[PDB]
Amino acid sequence: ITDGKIADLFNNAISQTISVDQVQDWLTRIADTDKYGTEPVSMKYKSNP
Amino acid sequence: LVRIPAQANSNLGSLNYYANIDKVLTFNRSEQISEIYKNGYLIYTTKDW
Amino acid sequence: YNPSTTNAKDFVDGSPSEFLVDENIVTMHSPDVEFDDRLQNITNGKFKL
Repeated sequence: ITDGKIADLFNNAISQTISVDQVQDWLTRIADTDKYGTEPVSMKYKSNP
Repeated sequence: LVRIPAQANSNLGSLNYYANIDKVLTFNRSEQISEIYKNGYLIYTTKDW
Repeated sequence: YNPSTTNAKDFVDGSPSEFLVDENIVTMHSPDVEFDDRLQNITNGKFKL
């Protein structure tokens, strides 16, 4: 977040977005377990008649 | 919730009003207002003991 | 804010947790509303002030 502009950055999520591994500065500073997600997702919802 | 109707001679819409507020206010840190706010909001104390 | 310099979002992002007063939208407080429950159900009542 460069200058406190977290609303514009939130708005432009389509463009200002990239995966953690593809960050060329973070090729050796991040462990393999802190850049890949490998846990389930809990799907829970109900409906009406 | 109370939607105040549109106010005449104003291109705005119908305003939205709350009197029961349950909010958490966060200080986003930036240098736009002054440089010293890149660390947070200051702490004010007496000049002497 | 000066629209030639900054957007509304970038301007508010310097202090998004700031409050302004508003005398253009007021809150009338009478004993009738609190004690007479018939005035707590008004919905878009055409009145003059």
